[PDB]
Amino acid sequence: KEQFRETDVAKKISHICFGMKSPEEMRQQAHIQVVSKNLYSQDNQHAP
Amino acid sequence: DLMTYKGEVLGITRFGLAKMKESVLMLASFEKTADHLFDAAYFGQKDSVCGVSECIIMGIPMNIGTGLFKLLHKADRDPNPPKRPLIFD
Amino acid sequence: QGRFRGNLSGKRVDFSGRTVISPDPNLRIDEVAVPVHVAKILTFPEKVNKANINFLRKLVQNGPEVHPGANFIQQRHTQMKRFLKYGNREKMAQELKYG
Amino acid sequence: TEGRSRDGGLRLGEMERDCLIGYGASMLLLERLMISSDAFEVDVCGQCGLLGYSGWCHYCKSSCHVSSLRIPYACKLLFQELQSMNIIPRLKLSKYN
Amino acid sequence: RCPDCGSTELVEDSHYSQSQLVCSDCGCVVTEGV
Amino acid sequence: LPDVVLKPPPLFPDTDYKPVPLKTGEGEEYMLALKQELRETMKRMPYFIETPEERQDIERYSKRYMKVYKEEWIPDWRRLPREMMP
Amino acid sequence: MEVKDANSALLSNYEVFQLLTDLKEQRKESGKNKHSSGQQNLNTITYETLKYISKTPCRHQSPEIVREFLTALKSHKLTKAEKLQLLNHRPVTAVEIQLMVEESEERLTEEQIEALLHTVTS
Amino acid sequence: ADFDGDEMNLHLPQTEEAKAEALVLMGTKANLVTPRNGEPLIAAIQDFLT
Amino acid sequence: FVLVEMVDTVRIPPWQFERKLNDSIAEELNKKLANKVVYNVGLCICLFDITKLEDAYVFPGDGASHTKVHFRCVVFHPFLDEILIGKIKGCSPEGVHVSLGFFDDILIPPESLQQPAKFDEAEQVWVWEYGEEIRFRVVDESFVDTSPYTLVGSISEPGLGLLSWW
Amino acid sequence: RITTPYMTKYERARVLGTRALQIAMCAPVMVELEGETDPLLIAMKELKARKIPIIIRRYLPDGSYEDWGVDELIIT
RNA sequence: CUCGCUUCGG
Ligand SMILES: Nc1ncnc2c1ncn2[C@@H]1O[C@H](COP(=O)(O)OP(=O)(O)OP(=O)(O)O)C[C@H]1O
Ligand SMILES: [Mg+2]
Ligand SMILES: [Zn+2]
Repeated sequence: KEQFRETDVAKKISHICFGMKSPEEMRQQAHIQVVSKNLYSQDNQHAP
Repeated sequence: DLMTYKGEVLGITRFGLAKMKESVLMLASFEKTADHLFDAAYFGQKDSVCGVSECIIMGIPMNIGTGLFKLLHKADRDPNPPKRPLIFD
Repeated sequence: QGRFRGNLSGKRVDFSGRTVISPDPNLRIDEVAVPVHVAKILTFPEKVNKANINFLRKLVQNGPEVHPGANFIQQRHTQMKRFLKYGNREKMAQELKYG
Repeated sequence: TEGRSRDGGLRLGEMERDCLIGYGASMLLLERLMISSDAFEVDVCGQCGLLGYSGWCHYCKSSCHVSSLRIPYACKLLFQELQSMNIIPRLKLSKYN
Repeated sequence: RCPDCGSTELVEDSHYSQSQLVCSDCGCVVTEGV
Repeated sequence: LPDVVLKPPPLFPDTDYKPVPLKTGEGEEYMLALKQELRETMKRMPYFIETPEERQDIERYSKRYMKVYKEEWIPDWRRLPREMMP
Repeated sequence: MEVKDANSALLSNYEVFQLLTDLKEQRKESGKNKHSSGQQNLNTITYETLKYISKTPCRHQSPEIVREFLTALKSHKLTKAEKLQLLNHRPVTAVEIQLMVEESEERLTEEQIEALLHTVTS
Repeated sequence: ADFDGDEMNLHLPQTEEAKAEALVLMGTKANLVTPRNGEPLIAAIQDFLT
Repeated sequence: FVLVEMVDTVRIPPWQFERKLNDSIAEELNKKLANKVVYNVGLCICLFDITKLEDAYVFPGDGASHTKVHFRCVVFHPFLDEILIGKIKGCSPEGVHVSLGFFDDILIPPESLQQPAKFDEAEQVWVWEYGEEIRFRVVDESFVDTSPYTLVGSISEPGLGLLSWW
Repeated sequence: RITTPYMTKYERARVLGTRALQIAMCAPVMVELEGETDPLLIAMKELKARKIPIIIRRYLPDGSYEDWGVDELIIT
């Protein structure tokens, strides 16, 4: 009927693992690819 | 005693502090932020949150002071309660 | 002014004030005199329990203008804040649920 | 904000934090520097160690390991800046017990 | 419109340096913070 | 000055060169058939250790009928170091 | 929220019936308005499962009866699942054991069936 | 402080735990002696000694 | 039906402190694990007992009492061969819809194994003749959350004979 | 049983804070308050009456612990 | 608003 999913757990940060990201991982993490060097549109609304 | 607990007289400057302490975040916060952070990323050094400064940064109660101990509730209870017997087994 | 020294180790806070000081010998060494104007601004969130219900009712009835009083009411069930300058304060005081 | 003209709040400088540490008042230090200034709730993926949004991790394309976590907002800004600097901070979460 | 009482008396009233769009009938704070 | 691009370049840009067709002959097809035969026969070989299935729901009289039986090779422990005897 | 073992121990419907009756009487003895209003699905599942078990012949069972039945069947070398199914279903007709109950071949012996019927009816 | 225009800051803790910690650990009655050498800091001053 | 061992961190608010700890722990755990399907486990029904209950911490945050509890709970999870007696609460052309009595309307027997007079012509016709029995075949569970049910099971109706009802 | 029998000031501060937080959140009171609308004053009264239902769990650095009742400790 | 610069206060 209804699946049991835990709402919230009192998670506490234990330690921070520093590291590096490969170029593939950067693409996986990112949402969009930025290719336009301009910022706003030509029209007077100047939407991004 | 702090200056001479590792067998060598270590100053309070950034060099002696780097040789004494181990937490990456405190070293970055004190001096040479970029160099310390990049070196930690290169080494893959996992840093715990034992120290006070990293506790403050992470927004968690620090271990020193009132946070050294843990409190228990003296609730009316019975640990290891009687278990309902299994008939089929 | 970096993140570590300006925004992580030491950062600005709300619920604080800064005023010129003047002497007052008639106060005990563990007491400090606060201006009425500052006290009307710096608020403390008191949780409604079985002990202070009759006191918080009077504080709510006074409103945000008379000094012993409150500025906001946060309901237990819904987290929608209610500004006490508007609405019937007597009804809100009569509807103070625990928590 | 900073100034009175901009309705800013007072600042707990480094020495104020040092005095609070010397007193040993851990709870008040936490309340002043986290709860009352820049408290925030982020979503951290327990598998990849990166920050997710709205209970969802885009990196792992999953939502099973995403857990909410209280944190100062300045710390989140620091983490995102470090990620932009290719210094990836991966958080290994655990239960408070 | 007010999300609580449904009125349209939404007034922009800043209270001590806090911009705030609030219902003028029941006082429900619709939006706050800028 | 270079033009501004409204959409990102296609995920798989096209190429006007295509891969050279594969070599053909009796030998190459024999290689393909032999490789497929090796795939089919070395999974049933006892060297291919399978993941041990676990968490049997119940025991049944049909177990003896469905009991998986397979001959097991015996390693020469004389050459192998002593630590790997079961 | 992790489970240590999802198959720790199989139990018959009698244990579930006894537990549900005990939970129902405890709940009716300790009815709480706020707790009940927080989650009513507990009442639904308990009541409906208890009704379903009551529709089954699971009534008139006792721990002594279950122990005697298990001891009687322990000489028939049947599997735990078979005796569990026999206890839950309470077969009065032979055909339930003959066909519906699995592992029928070579196990019925055409003579042990009568003894099994006598034991389940006892 | 010297009451020559000096400005002082005043924070209001927003938690019962923080309030209790402030009252117990940082009460004025609880910090009459400096930790440097134990000498009393809160004592009589000019126009009180005289 | 099978017992399942679970370990949970139960948070009891301070306004229930006068209650005995075990009773309120059981109440909260039942409220959390009622009418819910645990993945790869099955539909949990209720708490059987609380075996191990260790110390009650109170955290510097919420201020309530957090206790780690080891408990055994009853769940409904057949063993891929169990025999059930359900009632027909519906029927589709591709398969009948039998519901365990007020238990769970999730049993959907496919009509691909009976004697060769099988079809459902949308008029709720069960079977052309030559308390409804069931043989569970396979368990299956699925997740729910995938963006910013879960137990159905297949049912066998072999040539059981069914002298009482065809 | 090896640590100090005296209840440290940090222990007092944290016990009072937790007790006041519980009382403010509608926990039962054990000392029959007399017109005290402040939770912290009620907590201090409970501590003076030695009726606080809290057990301190003093942790040794290696990992070992020991439990002290608030009534078991010595207050000043 | 951001940033810098000055002048203050202490
Ligand atoms: N740059 C500063 N850093 C820290 N505190 C300061 C600073 N400038 C002023 N103050 C505050 O003002 C006080 C300085 O006063 P002090 O130097 O003792 O008397 P004064 O200004 O010499 O007065 P007289 O000239 O003796 O009449 C102490 C300190 O809290
Ligand atoms: Mg001065
Ligand atoms: Zn992830």
